[PDB]
Amino acid sequence: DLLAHEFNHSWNGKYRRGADLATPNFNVPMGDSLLWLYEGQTQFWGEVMSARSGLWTQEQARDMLAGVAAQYERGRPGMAWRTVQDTTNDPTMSMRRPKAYRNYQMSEDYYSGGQMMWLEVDSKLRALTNNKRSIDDFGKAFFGMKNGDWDVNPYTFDDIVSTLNGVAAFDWASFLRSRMDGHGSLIGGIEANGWKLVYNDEPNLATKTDESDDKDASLTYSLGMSLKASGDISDVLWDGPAFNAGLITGNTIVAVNGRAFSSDVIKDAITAAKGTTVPIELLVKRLDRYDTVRIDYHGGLLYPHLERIAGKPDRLSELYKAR
Amino acid sequence: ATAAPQDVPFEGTLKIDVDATDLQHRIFKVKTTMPATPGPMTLLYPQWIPGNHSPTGPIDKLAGLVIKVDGKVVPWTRDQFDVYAFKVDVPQGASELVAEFKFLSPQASSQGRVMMTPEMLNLQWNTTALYPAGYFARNIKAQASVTLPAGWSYATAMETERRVGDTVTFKPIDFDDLVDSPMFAGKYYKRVELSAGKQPVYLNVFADEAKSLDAKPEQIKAHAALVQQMDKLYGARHFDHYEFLLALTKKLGGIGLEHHRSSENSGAPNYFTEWDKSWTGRDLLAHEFNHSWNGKYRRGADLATPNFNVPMGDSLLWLYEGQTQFWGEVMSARSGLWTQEQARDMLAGVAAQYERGRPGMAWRTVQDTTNDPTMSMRRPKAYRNYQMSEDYYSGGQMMWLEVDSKLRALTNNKRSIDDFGKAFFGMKNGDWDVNPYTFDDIVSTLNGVAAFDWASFLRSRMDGHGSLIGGIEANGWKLVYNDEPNLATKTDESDDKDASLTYSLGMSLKASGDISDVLWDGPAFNAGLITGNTIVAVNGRAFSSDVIKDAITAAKGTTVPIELLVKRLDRYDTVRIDYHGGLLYPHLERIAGKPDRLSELYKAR
Ligand code: NA
Ligand code: NA
Ligand SMILES: [Zn+2]
Ligand SMILES: [Zn+2]
Repeated sequence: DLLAHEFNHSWNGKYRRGADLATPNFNVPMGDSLLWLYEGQTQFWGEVMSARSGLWTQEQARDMLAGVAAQYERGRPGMAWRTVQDTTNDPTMSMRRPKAYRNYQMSEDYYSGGQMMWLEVDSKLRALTNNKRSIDDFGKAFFGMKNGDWDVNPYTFDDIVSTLNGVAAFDWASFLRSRMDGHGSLIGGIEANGWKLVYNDEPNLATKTDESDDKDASLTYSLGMSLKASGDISDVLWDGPAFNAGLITGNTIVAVNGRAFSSDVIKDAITAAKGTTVPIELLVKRLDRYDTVRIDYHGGLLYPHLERIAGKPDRLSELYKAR
Repeated sequence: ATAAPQDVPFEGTLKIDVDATDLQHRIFKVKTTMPATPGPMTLLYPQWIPGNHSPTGPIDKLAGLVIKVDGKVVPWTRDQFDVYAFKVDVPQGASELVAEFKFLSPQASSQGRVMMTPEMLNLQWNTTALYPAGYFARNIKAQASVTLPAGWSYATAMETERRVGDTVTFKPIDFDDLVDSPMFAGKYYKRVELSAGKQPVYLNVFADEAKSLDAKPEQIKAHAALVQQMDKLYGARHFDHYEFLLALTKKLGGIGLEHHRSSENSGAPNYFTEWDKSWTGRDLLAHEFNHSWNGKYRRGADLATPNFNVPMGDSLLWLYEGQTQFWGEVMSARSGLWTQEQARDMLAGVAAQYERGRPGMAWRTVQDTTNDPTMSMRRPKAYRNYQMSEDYYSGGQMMWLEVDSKLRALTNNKRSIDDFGKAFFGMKNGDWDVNPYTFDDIVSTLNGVAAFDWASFLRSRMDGHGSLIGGIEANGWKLVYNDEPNLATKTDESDDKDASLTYSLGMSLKASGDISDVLWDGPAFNAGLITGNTIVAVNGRAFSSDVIKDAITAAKGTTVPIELLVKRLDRYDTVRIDYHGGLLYPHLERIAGKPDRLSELYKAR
């Protein structure tokens, strides 16, 4: 999706840019307040255009989308105190330097969190117009002027609202602020467009590809952590089971129920603990000390997928379909 | 299935020509030439090698064998019931047989000890020889030659006839003495005189790097003192000259092999340059030198076989190796190769090995361990402490210490084991032909020093299951254990940060935590631990030698078991060891009331 993503920026980001971002030279500070359009909708179009162009299969794009939806339904506990709007300050705050909890500190969520909101914007435009308008109409109206022009054409927040209102009348200012300044769910566009985010033990296509050769283990929605093949913990979900055992990134899972760690071993132990009352025993190395923790997790392996809601119209497939 | 060797004359000379230039492949190319007698002929590759007491002949490393009679190839047939025997048919009217082959020396330690390096090589003529069946080996006149890597020096007890370029031709010699006359060769060589006179002794040092050859005067003196101290003991030398062969190396395979007029010895590159760190192995040259008397000159009758392809009887190895192990350590102290404190702590370690480190003594005798060379071939065994392993060495050493103490008690300290050595090995100065003995000869010579039922004494120790360390207390000392480290153990575990815990937790460990040895019926054994398991943590803390030792001390006198996190194959478990005795290392302490005969024994004469 990279080339689709970067290409879309020629319209969204380069040609049209937030007025506080379009600075007069390279040595005055940049205002990032509208990055949830610049990068957020480009993240959205990058994945949609990957499916429309055939760079991704339709199944690949849908599993990609399921991972994003799960990230904000369960993988971002930092939503409770921080808004997506505040993450537009992350480039200057963090400069992508290592942080302990991307899931709790949050990290440039104007990308994927913005993508979810633009998916909901598409679903709302369809609902307001009986599917006669969609986010495609916003794209043409907001970026389709002045063919050949590649000088910056700045915009403000009110311009976004006005263009959205021109596609379909609605209090878009309140809608945008409620998602971007709020702490609530961002994934409403999934169900509105006819699908549902579910979790089961079948691996997500994206996660499966990203953990095949290295034999890593992404267990975000089960044990609340990710591990390298060595057993080194690479990420811990805030308030998750691994977190509640005091585990941090850099600790090592040495053994699972007494058996030397492997990705298959810890996954099999999670499956074996599903529905039982026998805790999973993890032998842990913390710096130069070893201890055993008992984790009472019995939900089994949980990987995100999208499933159809049979009665509802399938607007999502229309959105991801080639034009 | 090979006809017995006969004490009949062998007509002619067996010529053995070796090309030792292929250092890269580590190949010795060989040409053996002999008179060809018409009719069936059987050629033998040496199988039982003197000094190894076992069939160590590397038959599967003999390759490329082609046999020609007067230039014509003759097919050979190996005896399927004697794989060291090659049979050919020699036509009528033939004159000369030539066998050509290659000895493919070890390319890694897994094939045996390495014999060739870019800087040095070790030529053992039994690996590069074929000889006719049916003859006593001593009746076969032989003449050897070797082509060396360009410009290399060499050393051997065998007299040189001529060196032409890099081809050294040696003077004719009996075939059994040829096998007994190994050669070291290398580019970094130093020859040091240890004793002048009519039966001179020299030390030949080869090294990986020339800097290792810088032996200091006081260090050479200790080696010269070894020769003088052996003169005091035996009063005779069983050689016309003696050539120590010493390789200071990390590349050549380790070796300690005795011969009549030489010995093959290996040491670390810091044998001289770090004299204070390399002391634990310095009894080697004293050990091998003593064998020139005890083992080479005098040998058990069942061990002195007529050729290299009939089995050897090892029944009397507790004199061959046992008393040599004894004199090796005693002479190290007498000569100054070891300090008296180092020799005393070495002896304490041996005594503890048989007081507490050999539970296998409950079922097996030291006499039975004389079969270990052929049973085990020094291959890995799980419990050297319970299966036992060649205890005719150190167990024999303790008996000879008790023999010494008994000789003193019987004679009011006027006689000691020194008198046995002179009486049993000191005859016929200059003779280096084998002078065999039997068990009755040992008893008779001991009885000549001091009358006693030595037959019962020897049999009760070597066929018994009781204590072997009685000579310690009889000679005025007592074996004790405390938390003070043994000098040998400390030196042999330092730098690597290893951990010898035989007398506390009953196990030894590498710095990694891998268990390297487990004492039968000890605390680690009783937790189900075996060699190859890994101690991962101690009381929850990542393993180190210091960590486990501090935990042993912390567990002393308490009832809180030591918690060891253990890796067994792919499984982790925690064991609790209820050991509360603390760290225990063996030492010798004086018995105030008794005379100190031990210091007399270890004192220079
Ligand atoms: Na421009
Ligand atoms: Na001889
Ligand atoms: Zn971008
Ligand atoms: Zn020996």
